[PDB]
Amino acid sequence: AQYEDGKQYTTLEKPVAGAPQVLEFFSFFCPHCYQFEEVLHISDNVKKKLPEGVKMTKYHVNFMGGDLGKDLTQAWAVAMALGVEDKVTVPLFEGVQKTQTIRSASDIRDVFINAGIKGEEYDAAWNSFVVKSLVAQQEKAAADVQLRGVPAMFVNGKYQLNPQGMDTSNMDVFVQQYADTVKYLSEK
Repeated sequence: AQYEDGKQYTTLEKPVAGAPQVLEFFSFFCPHCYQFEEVLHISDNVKKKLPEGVKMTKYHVNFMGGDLGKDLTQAWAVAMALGVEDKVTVPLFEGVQKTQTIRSASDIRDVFINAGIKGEEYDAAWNSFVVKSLVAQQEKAAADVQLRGVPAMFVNGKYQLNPQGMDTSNMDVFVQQYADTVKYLSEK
């Protein structure tokens, strides 16, 4: 076949009912995630090839960067609640991995302020129980698939992307292969 289990994807031994349709996990400490966001724009090209009426979900994970990594998961919860994902993703990545000017929760906060989110608005969100449950949601979803690595994509809680089984000669070709694979899995 052209798409084989164990090649462009793997199948979960233990399928996860009720799972989001297209589910992406990342960490701002994760170097391939940086590449995925900044250089390849994986999330974006996938979306463009999905049937519409499809929900696309992206969660942060705790298991990289210790205490700051957990701060980052709460911040990504705030970002989703306020709907400001598209305004903070790039400066959070570059603050963590490029300029390394993110060292504390207050530094994370500064990114949101600079991006035009208001102080009271951020701090209230940060402390809200709506954000607490979105943090819960992120963790539960990672727990469900025993996630130990990122970047990671899951389709219909049953298939997991395997980018190691695609070619990396050309970056654009990689993306289309990745995105086409998700769509195949989506229709499966």
